Amino acid sequence: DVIIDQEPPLPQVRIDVDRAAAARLGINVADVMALIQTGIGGSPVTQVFV
Amino acid sequence: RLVTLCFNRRGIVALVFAMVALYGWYAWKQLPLEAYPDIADTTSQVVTQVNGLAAEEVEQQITIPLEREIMGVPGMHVMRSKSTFGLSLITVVFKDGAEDYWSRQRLQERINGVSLPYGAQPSLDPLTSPIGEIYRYTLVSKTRDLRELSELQFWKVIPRLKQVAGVVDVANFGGLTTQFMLEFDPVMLSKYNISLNQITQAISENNANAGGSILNRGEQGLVVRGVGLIRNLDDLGNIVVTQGRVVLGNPQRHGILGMDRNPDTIQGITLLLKNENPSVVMEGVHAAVRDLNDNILPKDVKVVPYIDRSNLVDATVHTVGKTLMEGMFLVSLVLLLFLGSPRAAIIVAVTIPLSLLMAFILMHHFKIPANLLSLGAIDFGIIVDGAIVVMENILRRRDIMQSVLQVARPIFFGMIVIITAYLPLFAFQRIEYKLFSPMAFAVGFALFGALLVALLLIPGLAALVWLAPRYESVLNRSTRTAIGIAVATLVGVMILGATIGRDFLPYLDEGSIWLQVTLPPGISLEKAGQMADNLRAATMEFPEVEHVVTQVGRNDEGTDPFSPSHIETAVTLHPYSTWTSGRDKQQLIEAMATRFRDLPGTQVGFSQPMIDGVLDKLAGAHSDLVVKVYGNDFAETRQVATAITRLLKTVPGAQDVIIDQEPPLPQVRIDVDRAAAARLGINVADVMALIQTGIGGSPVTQVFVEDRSYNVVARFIGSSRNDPEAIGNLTLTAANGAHVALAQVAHIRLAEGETTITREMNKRHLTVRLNLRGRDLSTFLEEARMRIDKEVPYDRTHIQVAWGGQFENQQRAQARLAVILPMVLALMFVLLFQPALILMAVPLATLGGLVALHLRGMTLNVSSAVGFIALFGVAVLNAIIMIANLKEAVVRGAGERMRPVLMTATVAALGLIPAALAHGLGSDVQRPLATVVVGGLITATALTLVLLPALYYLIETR
Amino acid sequence: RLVTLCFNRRGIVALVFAMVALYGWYAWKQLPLEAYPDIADTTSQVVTQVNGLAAEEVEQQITIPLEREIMGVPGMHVMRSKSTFGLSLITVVFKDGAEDYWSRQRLQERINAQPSLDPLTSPIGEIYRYTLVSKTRDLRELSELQFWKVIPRLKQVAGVVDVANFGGLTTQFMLEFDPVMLSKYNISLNQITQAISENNANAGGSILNRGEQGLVVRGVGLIRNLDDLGNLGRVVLGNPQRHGILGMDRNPDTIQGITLLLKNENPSVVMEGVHAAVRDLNDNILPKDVKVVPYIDRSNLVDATVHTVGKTLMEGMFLVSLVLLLFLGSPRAAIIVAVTIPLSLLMAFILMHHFKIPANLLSLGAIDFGIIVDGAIVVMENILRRRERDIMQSVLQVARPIFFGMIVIITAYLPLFAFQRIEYKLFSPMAFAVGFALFGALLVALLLIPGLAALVWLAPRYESVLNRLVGSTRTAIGIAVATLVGVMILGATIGRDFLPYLDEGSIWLQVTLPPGISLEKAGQMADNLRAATMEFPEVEHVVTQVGRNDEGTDPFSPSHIETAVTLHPYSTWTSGRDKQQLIEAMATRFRDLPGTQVGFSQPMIDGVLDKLAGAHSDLVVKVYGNDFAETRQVATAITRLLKTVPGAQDVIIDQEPPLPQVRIDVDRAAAARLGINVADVMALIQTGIGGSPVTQVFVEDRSYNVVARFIGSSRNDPEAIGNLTLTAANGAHVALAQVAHIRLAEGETTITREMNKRHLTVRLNLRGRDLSTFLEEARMRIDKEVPYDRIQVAWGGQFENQQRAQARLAVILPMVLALMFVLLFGEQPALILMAVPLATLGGLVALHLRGMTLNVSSAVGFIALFGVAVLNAIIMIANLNRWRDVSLKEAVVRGAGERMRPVLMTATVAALGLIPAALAHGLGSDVQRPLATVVVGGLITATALTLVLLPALYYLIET
Amino acid sequence: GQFENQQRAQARLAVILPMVLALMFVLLFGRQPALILMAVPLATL
Ligand SMILES: [Zn+2]
Repeated sequence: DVIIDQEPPLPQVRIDVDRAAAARLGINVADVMALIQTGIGGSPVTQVFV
Repeated sequence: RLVTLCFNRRGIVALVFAMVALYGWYAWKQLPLEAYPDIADTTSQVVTQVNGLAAEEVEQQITIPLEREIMGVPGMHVMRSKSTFGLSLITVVFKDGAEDYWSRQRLQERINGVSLPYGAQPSLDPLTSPIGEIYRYTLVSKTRDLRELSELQFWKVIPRLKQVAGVVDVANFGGLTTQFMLEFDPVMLSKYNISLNQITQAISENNANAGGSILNRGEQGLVVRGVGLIRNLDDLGNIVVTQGRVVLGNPQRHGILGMDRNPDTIQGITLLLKNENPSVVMEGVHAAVRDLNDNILPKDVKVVPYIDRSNLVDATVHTVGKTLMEGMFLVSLVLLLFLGSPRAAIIVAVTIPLSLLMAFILMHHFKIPANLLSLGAIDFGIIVDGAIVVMENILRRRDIMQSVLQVARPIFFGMIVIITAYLPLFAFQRIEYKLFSPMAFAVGFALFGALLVALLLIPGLAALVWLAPRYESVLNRSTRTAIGIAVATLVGVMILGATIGRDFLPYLDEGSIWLQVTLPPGISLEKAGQMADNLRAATMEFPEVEHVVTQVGRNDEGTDPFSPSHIETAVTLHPYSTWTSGRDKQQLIEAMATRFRDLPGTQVGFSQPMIDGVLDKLAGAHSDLVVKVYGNDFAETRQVATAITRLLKTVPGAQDVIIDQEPPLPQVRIDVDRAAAARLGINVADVMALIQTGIGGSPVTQVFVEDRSYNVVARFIGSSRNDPEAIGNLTLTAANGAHVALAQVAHIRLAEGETTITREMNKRHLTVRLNLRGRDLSTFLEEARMRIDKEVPYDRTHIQVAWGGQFENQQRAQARLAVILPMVLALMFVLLFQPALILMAVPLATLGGLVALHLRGMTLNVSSAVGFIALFGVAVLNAIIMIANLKEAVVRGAGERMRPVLMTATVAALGLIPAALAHGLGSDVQRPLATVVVGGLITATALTLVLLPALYYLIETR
Repeated sequence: RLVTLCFNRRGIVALVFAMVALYGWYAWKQLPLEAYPDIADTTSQVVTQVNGLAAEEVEQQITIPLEREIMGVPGMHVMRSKSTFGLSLITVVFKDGAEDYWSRQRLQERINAQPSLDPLTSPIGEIYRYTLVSKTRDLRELSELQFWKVIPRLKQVAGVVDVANFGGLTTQFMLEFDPVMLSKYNISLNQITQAISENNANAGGSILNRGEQGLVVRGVGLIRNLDDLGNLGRVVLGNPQRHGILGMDRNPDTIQGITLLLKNENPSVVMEGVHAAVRDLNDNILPKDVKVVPYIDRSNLVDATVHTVGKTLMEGMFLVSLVLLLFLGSPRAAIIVAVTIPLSLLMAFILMHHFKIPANLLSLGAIDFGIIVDGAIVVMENILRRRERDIMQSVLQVARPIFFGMIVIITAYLPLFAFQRIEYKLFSPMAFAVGFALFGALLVALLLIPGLAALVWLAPRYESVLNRLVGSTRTAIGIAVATLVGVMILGATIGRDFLPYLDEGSIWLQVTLPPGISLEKAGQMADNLRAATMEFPEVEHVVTQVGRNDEGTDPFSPSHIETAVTLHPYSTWTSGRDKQQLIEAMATRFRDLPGTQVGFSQPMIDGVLDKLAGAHSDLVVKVYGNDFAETRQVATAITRLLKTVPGAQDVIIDQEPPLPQVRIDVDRAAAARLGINVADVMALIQTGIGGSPVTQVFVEDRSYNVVARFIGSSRNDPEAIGNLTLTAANGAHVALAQVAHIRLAEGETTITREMNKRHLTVRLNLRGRDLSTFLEEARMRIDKEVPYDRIQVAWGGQFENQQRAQARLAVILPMVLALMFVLLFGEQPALILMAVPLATLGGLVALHLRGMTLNVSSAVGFIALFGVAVLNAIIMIANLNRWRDVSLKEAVVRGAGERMRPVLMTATVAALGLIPAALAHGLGSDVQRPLATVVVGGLITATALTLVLLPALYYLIET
Repeated sequence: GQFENQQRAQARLAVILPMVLALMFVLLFGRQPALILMAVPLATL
């Protein structure tokens, strides 16, 4: 048996942030990262107990 | 016993003895080489590295919480701490018998779970000994700059060296770390309404990538990436908070490292992991360095060491080897001259090397270091003695198993008594154990070996004309005058013994010299740099110095509390057999000391690297002796210590004397007016933020580049915080939202404060360092300790002037020494069970050692004590043999036994003769054993064949 | 064998024995003193402390998952846990052999809420209890003295792991809000606290240069005093709601410390350094008329123990020598055979010095001495009588029965290493000491001794009864067989325990009070309790610890008290009252203080009782089940039942009843229609009502919490709470009772989970009667109830101790008789083996004599008795069988009739060395008296059957 | 992979086999011991 262990490069949808734009638009890249991590990604907010 | 049957096993027993010898050599191969044993005890420091704070704010908020939460760790022996410019440094040293990792465990149990205000993270120092600094180097380059060299240091060199097993960490000094500096002009700060903290909590934000997990398309799942990470400075300059300068930079410098005409360079210190073997690791760091210079580093940038432990290792191997070689050579030569026959001479000679392998194998299989210092002091001429008698019988008998079985019993007896006296060397612990125990081990093992060889192989191996009857005359040559000479010479040993020095270490010369250089208080890094430069100028004038390196200030780790006013100087030398000059060693130190007294503002203390380390970890400060001045008030203790400093400076024994703690430095103290800020709507927090960030310059966030990381820092612009007026001009933002200069709500003044606070078990003191050079410890401490505690103005807040250094060290050492020494007497008295006179044949050698010591102006240190142990061990065998062979009975043995007695007294006091020669690194410890043993043996032998037989005819007949 | 070279080695063996003498004295001078062996097992507890929080938001999510992960720690044996207001504390006890730091490390690993580890100390580590006394100083001043002087000092004593404070007053800075001026001001408690907290910092500006100088910049904003705080309501000094209260002789409110002996360190040794510390405090540090004065001091117990053991060993010594003197007639021989005792002792210390074996005074007191010389006195008897030139011609006659007899007493003394835990820790140094000293007795009697060179009527009386043995086969074997069952049904009626009372210096109390009681009322009840305890002439001091302390290693409420009762020296007891009778006078008295339920124990043993079973009592009954109400019901049953049994003295339910709590739930939809967060409410309760500390002001090396909380009578009752206001989203005040159900609801006070089972504990003491018969009766009466099931019920405490001890006895017994018969093989052996019941008779009639039971101590006693008894049997049968091998019947009076003196002599010295150990008068004799009784009684009725039934046995069997 | 241990094991056998082939040489002591020691290859066949 013979195979390359590492899986080949997979596609990603990459959301880079244009600095100069959000600058000339008055926006923080933190806002975007929260948009992704929470809005797109979906981080847990708190812990419910039963 | 087995002497009977071993004879018929000649071939067989020879064969195994070859095989054993093989395993002998093999055992020597896998044997750890120590040129300088781990003298240090088991210690551990805890480091709290607050960035930008001053002493009063560091002692009360960290050193007090830590000491509160530490003092009861299972293992403590001494506990000290130093609080300084943004550093709580708590040194703990454990009792003798505590394992390192165990101790670090208990400690680390007690240090965590705390709560340190300014985000302070109490970590632990790397697991290493004072003598662990094994490889000091520097990055050289004609073309590249210090920033680039620093980058190489941080991202390639130190990492690579860290890959070497046995290397616990690599300590950096000098160079320039790179910050992303952001210069805020405070004018447009309280103009756009929002102030510092708004920025530093905004620019801290927009630099944290986002992961969006998996997004599905068809049968594929693409992970989502949000790249919101501040990269280059242009990604930085374009950041907004509402609708200033941006440059590469460096934090204010902890230290500056200098060298031969090189003011600003960079060094690494390779920290050996505790217990791991120096040379073994050294191979690794060597390969690593070569790999760096030849492959990793850019060509034109070379790693160049200036202190390497393997140098001392080579010097030691050379010297010790030379000693053993000359020893065995001289022993074989005297064997030739005293036997005549080369065959028998060689027969007895091979008892030496064979036994070594028999000693090695026992040390190897049961975990004993091949300590070179406690090996060069081996005698050889003591080993062969058993075999020698087995010869002296047989050769002077012309079967042979009968004479060998005859002399066997008086040899097993002699074996014990000589292998017994060495047993007390196992008593003393601490730093006098790691240095002399392997010697006694190797001797006992080589005595098991010597015995086995003499009784189970030696038999199987099958101008004096004026010296003979001259002795037969003096034998004939009065009981009152005899005991008169006996007692008188005895009081000779008592008087000459009572009048002698009492050191602890015979210096122990390393390759180089270490300096504790002390500059004026509260000076700038620049000025300190100038001064250090001039000191190196002054040092390089002497031709004996190879390289001179200065460390002003402190390394970036925090394992040293040092201010810019403090320098540590490494001074390397040329080989001693290469100096085109006439200077000695202490003469070189004295010369440098004279030259260094000619420079203004520079006080200089002399020591050596490893020993500076262990002296520090022992006393609490870097000097041979220290005088602690306990007290809760600083001014008082400083006054007392002033008196004690002048007082100790007085005595013609203390070569260096100075207070260890820097004076109260000045400081611009910005107090905050409470009632005013209240009457004006201002928060203390805002002021603190302005100071910490706008003046101090705290790093906002951190930027990544490849595998590298840098700190984005924001701070008020250049020419804005230059002086108290300017600082007072800086503004905040009230509830009115405009401008209020801190000069309206804060009292900004020039006060003074303590530089370092040396808390001692919650009993604050002030160290008074003192190095001695010339006078011993007893003659010195007599006058010193006499004068001091009787000239000091009691009492008030504490003020109990105590001592430290090799003081209690020597005290406990000698204490245990004289605890176990009389115990071995009765042990070697029941053995001799008549025993009274043989036991009384001991102080004969004493005066013999005393005359040679007095001759060479030495002292009664632990080394020479061991010398008297070997001496007392062997000098009794001659009595035993001149008694077993022995009113006219004197000539029944004396005239007969006179020949091997001299032969044993020649070979023993001739193996240590080349070990009585100075020069070369690695002889400093072994010499005082030689001075005792040889000189002792000469007189004690010259007397044992005179007063002892004249004492054997005065028994049970009077 | 080796007597040959020794006879010509007199001077040499003498000198070397002098050497072992010196090294023996030195060995004893380097041996640890243990008066009360670390009985405890390897245990450690984790403390998850949440300040001010109640008892269900502390167990639901804290104790449970922690119990899940921690249950899997290696070496775990028993896992208990308790959850309540303030905290969740989880106790873990490990298996034996589990090293401390190792275990604590595994625990610490697994627990990685803020769960911490308790100090590393044994339940008997509390070695020095004290109180700060003064006449002029106030409790706050004494509190600061405690906190910043005394404890920081005693913490320096090496071997002191920690010091536990109880009482006094921690000092804090606090503003007393009046929400009236919080109404239309729109600033919340959270903005108030974030503001008042964030402006407490001292920034540094690093280095600012000025020419050649470089000056550090110091910004100072650290708050220093309430003056700097004042820049509304009353801002003053104050103290947090009181932990517990500690009381003493008429003093209701003082302050105490508990010095905790670090695990596995020598108590007296550390007590030295503690004494140095305390002394230093009184002499030079503390203000005058402020003295740290102890009320419990382990040193006292060590004193009384070394006095008791010293007196015992001395009396035994002089009695044995009295026997030797009376017997041999020659004081010379008496002395030369007596000097085996000190020789062996010195020769046993060395072996304990190098094996690092401690010097248990409790077990060294139980050395027979007269059982050591039996290896030597038989030789002397065989020389100074039988022989009447060549000494070692006579020492060879009785040599074999001596080497083999003594290796038999050694192989018999051997299997004490079988049992583990407490019954091992108690009786282990004795086994070794006796072993080594026995081998020393062997090495002396046949070595150094050869180098050394009314009975009238007792003589022929013996000859007469021996002539009665001529015949009477069925009568002799009649006596034998009849007395066999005659003792088999005498030890069948004997009571069984696990160990005697073991008297310490004092008496400990687990005093239980009515539920929900305030700290003031609790304090008064304790005041009364203590005033009734002082109504006795024998009580030196009485200390109450009502409520909780500072650390949190106890989950106690004001309804809980632990009391320490110190006594006068028994020597000075004017009132004719036994200690047990003092205890029952105390119990009766306490059954006349209203609401005051009192558990009886001791300060050291109570701890190990608790760590072992669960609660602080000798016995417990655990009623398991996941339902609070029902388990408590069944527990009510078991309580009412057990408290009727004549053996059970105190009986209670360890878990306190549910209590009312004024409970504030939040109305979701209400605050959804008023725009309010539940967090605003919780802030109001935690900061405003609860009074959470906001920041931390520093003064010198001291520090204090700055707290913000509403003033008193603003949180007075549920109405007042509900009536104070909090702003909303519309920028206007809103009353609390508008969005939150403030009511009164009953909740649980304490939840105890053991082995992942909710249980309630019926704790009870065995005092009054027996253990075997008692537990038999009560446990039998338990099976009546147990209304299943929805619930399991178990017994615990010294019940398990009894079980393990008994099982170990049954394991050990046949193990020794194997080797014992094996050694007795060749040099038929069953004849000699059956000498054990002969000794068993006296060993059991003596227990009934003074009024005792059958504890592990007395068991070991029988293990000892068997040795000397079988030694006498061996000597008899050997000298008999060798003398001879009717003409054979003549040997029964010849080879046996002349063994009268050796046997009697041995059986006397071995039975008079333990007579002083059969004395009780003193602390430290409360474990020796069992072995003493068993041996002394079982040897004075064993010899009479060794010299009568035994020769007849030999004559009857060999034909 | 397994070749690290392959080499380790095999080389180890290449180390500690004369460890005994010299030990048995000496042990066997009735010249002739060589003859008795040649029993090894015959078995190896
Ligand atoms: Zn250093």
